[PDB]
Amino acid sequence: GMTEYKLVVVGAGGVGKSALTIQLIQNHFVDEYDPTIEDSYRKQVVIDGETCLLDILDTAGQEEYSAMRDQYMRTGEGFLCVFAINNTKSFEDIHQYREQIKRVKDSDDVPMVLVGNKCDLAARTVESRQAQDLARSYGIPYIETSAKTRQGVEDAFYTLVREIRQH
Amino acid sequence: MTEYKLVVVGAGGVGKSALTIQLIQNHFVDEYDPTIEDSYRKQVVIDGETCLLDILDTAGQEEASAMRDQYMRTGEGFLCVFAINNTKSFEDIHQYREQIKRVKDSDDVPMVLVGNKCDLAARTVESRQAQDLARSYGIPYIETSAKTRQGVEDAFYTLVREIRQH
Amino acid sequence: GQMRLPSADVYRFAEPDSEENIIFEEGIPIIKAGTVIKLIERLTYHMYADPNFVRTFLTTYRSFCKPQELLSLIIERFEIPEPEPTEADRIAIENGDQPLSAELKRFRKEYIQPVQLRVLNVCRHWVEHHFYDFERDAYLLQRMEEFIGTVRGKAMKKWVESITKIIQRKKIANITFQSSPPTVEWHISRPGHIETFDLLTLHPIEIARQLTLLESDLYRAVQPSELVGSVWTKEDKEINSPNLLKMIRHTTNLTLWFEKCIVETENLEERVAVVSRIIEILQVFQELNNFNGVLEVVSAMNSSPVYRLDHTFEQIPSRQKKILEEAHELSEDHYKKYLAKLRSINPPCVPFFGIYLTNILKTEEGNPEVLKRHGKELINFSKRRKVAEITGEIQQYQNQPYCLRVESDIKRFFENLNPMGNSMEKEFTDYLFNKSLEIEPRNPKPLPRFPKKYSYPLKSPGVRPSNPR
Ligand SMILES: Nc1nc2c(ncn2[C@@H]2O[C@H](COP(=O)(O)OP(=O)(O)NP(=O)(O)O)[C@@H](O)[C@H]2O)c(=O)[nH]1
Ligand SMILES: Fc1ccc(Cn2c(N3CCNCC3)nc3ccc(Cl)cc32)cc1Cl
Ligand SMILES: [Mg+2]
Ligand code: NA
Repeated sequence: GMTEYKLVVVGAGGVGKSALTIQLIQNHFVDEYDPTIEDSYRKQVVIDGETCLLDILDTAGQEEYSAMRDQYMRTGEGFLCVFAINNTKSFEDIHQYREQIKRVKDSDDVPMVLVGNKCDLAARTVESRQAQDLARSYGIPYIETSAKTRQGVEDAFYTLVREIRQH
Repeated sequence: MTEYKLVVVGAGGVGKSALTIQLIQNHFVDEYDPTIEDSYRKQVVIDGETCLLDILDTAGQEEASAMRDQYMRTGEGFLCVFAINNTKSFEDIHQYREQIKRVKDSDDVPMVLVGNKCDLAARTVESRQAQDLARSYGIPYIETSAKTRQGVEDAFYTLVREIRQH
Repeated sequence: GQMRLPSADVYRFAEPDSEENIIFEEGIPIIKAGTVIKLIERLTYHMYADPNFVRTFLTTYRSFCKPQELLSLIIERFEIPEPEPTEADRIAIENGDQPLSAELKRFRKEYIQPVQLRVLNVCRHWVEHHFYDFERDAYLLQRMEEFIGTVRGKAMKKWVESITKIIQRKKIANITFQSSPPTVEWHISRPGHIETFDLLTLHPIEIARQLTLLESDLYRAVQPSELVGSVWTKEDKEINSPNLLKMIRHTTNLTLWFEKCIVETENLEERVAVVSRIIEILQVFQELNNFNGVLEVVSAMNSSPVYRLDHTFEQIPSRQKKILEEAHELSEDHYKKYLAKLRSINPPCVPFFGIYLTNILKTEEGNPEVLKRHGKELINFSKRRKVAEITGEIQQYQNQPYCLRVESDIKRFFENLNPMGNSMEKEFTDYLFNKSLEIEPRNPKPLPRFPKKYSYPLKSPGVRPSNPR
């Protein structure tokens, strides 16, 4: 019946990347989570009037298993490439994540979105103009999200689904 | 995976902890550190079925003797351990047997009688005397050595089988 | 009737339970949240022992209480005032008779002695299983030694004297089996000839056995201190999680070595022999329940350089295709079949650690440290229980040792494996991908031929073990 989209979250560790999927899949209005629960990473949603199922792979915490990235990325139809807006290194990592996705998927046009994540109150070091310019150079959308207020979270995932639908 | 709550009871120094650590870690503990209460978990396939053993290792010292009801309520089967070179520990078995029956309000509690330290030559409790007691309880008797591993798996896994058939 | 308690003014742990200080989950109660005072009261409760709470608490408490403060609180818990004589006791004393002291004796037997013994059990577990607090804070250790060494009175004496000795042993700080380990197997490389050791010259059975011993030892060395607080992801990860990182880096190095062995074998027939040998090693990993090793192989075969080698895949025997496919299926659907298989096998095993890491991290990140109730902030203990359920599972699989003999030279060979050399990661993985493109070019470029590189027989000895007398 309904379409299932396999989405993969990628990006540097240690800077709050996991908050994006947790806040999406969460009981939006109760701050609670058991990731061990069968289908704590599947969510039925309605995007532009069309019901679909999101299956989200977020291997947050496994970043040091660098030789597994190809295997994990291969499972995805669309990718959220996430950096922290107060961690310049995580932003500089984005280019290599995108190159690796293109290689694994053997395509120069893989559905993906760039996500700038605000994970704390430490001072921002990546300005939105820098990230917009990077996203434009790649031809992909840019979404900024808060790891605490859920702002931008739906927009990030729904924008990616639209990129898949319009591929 | 079925979970089984096993409890190891008996007089101080008979080898309850050494038996448990041999089962869990394949290691013999030479030290005598009196237990207050310890708990262990073990995933193991027994008769083709995987289960999870929760093993409660209890205090044998008499100074803890007023604190037993709380663990006897939780346990589903009991290893009743004495040492075959310690006749007083054998005489203490019946006190544990009777307390378990009272707390669980049952004449039919899964139990195994264990005569530990069977690696030692200087035995003072004869196998026949222990076997007679076990028969009077309706339970098996297994001699063990936490030092050599003799009988250790047999004792614990026999108790699992008696919980499974209960 | 229930025993009367000290006044909560002189003994803080006698305050009544209320929703302002403790919340239970919906036959002992399970705590959802509470003040630190209430958590310590229930950690050392007079009515029952809770050994899984002791482990949970001692594994996770540093997220809400400093080690120095925990020790102060359990010493405060230990120092319980005794009740004054009752009216009946008073009347006996006024007549020159000895009082019965029934209420005093009951309070000693049913409140003081169980609480004090359970405080000592916290101390014993703390020293035996969480000694890193004392390694990192010498003054904390001094305070613990002084507390234990000044407990008076005969009811606790056996455990006080024992704990003193345990501490002294921990400051300056053997396996028995049901059977003999199997005989070490040899192929082209013979014992002592380490210079010839390689993927195809060692026996594939013994490659899998020695990697399993190595990977089991790495798995067994990871302590919960390297996991709680998600510290392996933070800036001080090399300080706080060294055994975990060593384990992961071994896994990464072996995966990269498998990829390098494959793509640097340019002759197609030889490369098929290399991949077939790796799948045989995977078969033995499966037989040994070394799931880390299984996924090391699967990760290599799904890497960008190897996955695209269609001409190599075509020549792999059908039975080996099926072995690799069923290993790959363990990881599908968020490791559904892996998780079921891990929970069904008979240990020893070597779990894949990455799932535990993701679940600990997401449990930490996805649940609040405190719950706000009736204007009070209560520690969210349910969150810590969930983390300790994961660390408890990890520990359960760390207990069982493998009945396999170490071969010191083969062990050293795999310990010293360094496929990347002095190259950086991007450099090296680009090199592997360029080799893949060289040996099997993208269509419609023709497939070239390449010379053989191995001078010894490529035929595998197989992975069924042999047994001479
Ligand atoms: N020779 C031999 N010694 C054993 C055996 N089992 C235990 N011991 C020794 O007996 C002593 C007491 O063992 P332990 O396991 O601590 O006994 P326990 O019954 O747990 N004592 P407690 O009730 O105080 O906790 C230790 O020195 C231990 O090495 C055994 O099978 N053989
Ligand atoms: F020699 C090899 C070379 C490449 C592969 C990659 N690969 C394939 N390929 C099928 C043919 N088209 C490319 C994908 N199916 C697989 C199933 C499971 C796993 Cl883990 C890897 C897999 C495997 C071998 Cl055996
Ligand atoms: Mg003991
Ligand atoms: Na920065």
